[PDB]
Amino acid sequence: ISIALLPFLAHGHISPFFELAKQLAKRNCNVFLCSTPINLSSIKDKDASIKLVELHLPSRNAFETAGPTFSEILKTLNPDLLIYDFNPSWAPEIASSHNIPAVYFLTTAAASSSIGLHAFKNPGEKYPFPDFYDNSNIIPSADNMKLLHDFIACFERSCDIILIKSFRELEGKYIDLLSTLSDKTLVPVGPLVQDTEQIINWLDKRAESTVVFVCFGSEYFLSNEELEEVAIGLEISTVNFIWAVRLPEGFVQRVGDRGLVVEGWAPQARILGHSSTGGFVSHCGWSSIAESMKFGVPVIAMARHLDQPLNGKLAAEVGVGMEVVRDENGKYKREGIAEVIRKVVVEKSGEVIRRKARELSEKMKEKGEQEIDRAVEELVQICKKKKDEQ
Ligand SMILES: CC(C)=CCC[C@](C)(O[C@@H]1O[C@H](CO)[C@@H](O)[C@H](O)[C@H]1O)[C@H]1CC[C@]2(C)[C@@H]1[C@H](O)C[C@@H]1[C@@]3(C)CC[C@H](O[C@@H]4O[C@H](CO)[C@@H](O)[C@H](O)[C@H]4O)C(C)(C)[C@@H]3CC[C@]12C
Repeated sequence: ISIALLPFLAHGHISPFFELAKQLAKRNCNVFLCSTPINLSSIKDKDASIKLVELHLPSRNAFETAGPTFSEILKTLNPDLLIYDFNPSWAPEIASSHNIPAVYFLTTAAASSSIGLHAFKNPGEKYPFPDFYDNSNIIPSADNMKLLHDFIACFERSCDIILIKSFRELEGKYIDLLSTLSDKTLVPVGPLVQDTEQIINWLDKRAESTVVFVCFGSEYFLSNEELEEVAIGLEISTVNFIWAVRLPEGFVQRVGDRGLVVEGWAPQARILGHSSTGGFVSHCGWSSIAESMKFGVPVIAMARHLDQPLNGKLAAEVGVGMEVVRDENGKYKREGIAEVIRKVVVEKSGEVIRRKARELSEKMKEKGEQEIDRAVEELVQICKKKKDEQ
C-alpha cells in the first residue's frame, strides 16, 4: 500500500516521479512517500502524496554519499516498496538491506534502452528490429562506460517488473523486446504530463492547426549560427510559428506577428494542447515527445546527441513525424528544415502523418488511467508475493 520514490538529482527526472506520485496516490489509497533533497523538493510545491527531506554530508555530486542517510530514512518509513531512478546506485542496495523490493523506473524510450540492453545481454549481438540499428559499423568514453554500467545494473536490480514512462501504442514491440531481454515484466505507465497571457492571446487569433511550435533548445545547446539556420528555415516555410529560445540572431521586428518568440519558459503543454497548433519542431527529448504525441501534434525531428536521434527515428518509424536531412557536413540547413516543415504541417503528402498523430492521440486518451491501474495492481502483487515468501 505504502510506496516510496527516490528520483535522481535531476530536474529531467523529478517531474516523471512527481506525476507518477500523483497518479499512484489517487488510486488504491497508496500511502505515498517521495525522498529527495529540499532544493529539488521545493520546486514542485503544488497539488495526496507525502514528501521527504534529505540532508547531504559536507566535507555528478555527493549523491553517492547519502547512503546511510537513506538507510535511516528507510528504517524510519519501512515502506512496502521503493521506486528508484537510475543513478542512485545504492538505492536498490539499501532497499535490500531493509528487505524492501526495489522497482526500477525508466523515464526514457524503450528502444533506446533496448539497443544497450541487447548489446549487453547478447554479445551474440544481432537485432530483431534492424530498421532501427544495423551492423557492419565500427565505433570505439570511460564517460559512457560508467553510464552503460549504471544502465544495466538498475535494469537487473528491479524486482520482477520494470516501470517505464512509455506506452504500447508507440513501441510495444520494443517493450516486449525489453521484457524478453531483461527477463522482467515491463509495465508501462504512459506519459506523465504536468498541468504569460500574450502567448495565449496571440495563439487564439489564429486558424485551427496552422501553427508550428519550436523548442529545439530545451535547455541544452543552441549556437547563434544554428539560430540563424533554424530562423531562415522557419522564415522560408512561410508558416505561423512560436519558437522558444534559450537566450545577428535574426530580425524579429521584420517577420513579427506571423510568428512569435519567447526568451525562456513557454506553456509547452498548453501550446501543444491548443487546437490551433499542428506542428512541433523538437530536439527529440523523451518528455517532449511524450507530451507532443499526447495532443496529436506531429514531430519535426531535429536530433543531435544522446538518446534523441533514436527517439526521432522511432517517431519516423511509427509515422508520426519526420526528420531533417543534414547537409554534406552533417548539419541541418535552411532548406533541410523548410522542406520537412512544409511537407509535414501543410502538405497533403504529410496528411498521413498528420492523421496518425491524431489517430494515436485519441488512443492515448482512450486507454488512459487503466495503464496506471494495472501498474498499481502489479505492485500490490509483488508486495504480497514477498510477504508470502516469509
Ligand atoms: C554499447 C554499445 C557498444 C553501443 C550502444 C549505445 C549507443 C548506440 O551509442 C554508442 O555508445 C558507445 C558507448 O561506448 C560508443 O561507441 C558511441 O558513443 C555510440 O556508438 C547509444 C544507443 C542507446 C544509448 C542512446 C547509447 C548511448 O551511448 C548511451 C545512452 C544513455 C545511457 C545516455 C544517458 C541518458 O541520460 C540522459 O542524459 C543525461 C546524463 O545522464 C541526464 O542528465 C539526463 O537527465 C538523462 O535524461 C540515457 C537516456 C539514460 C541513455 C539511454 C540510451 C543509451 C544507452
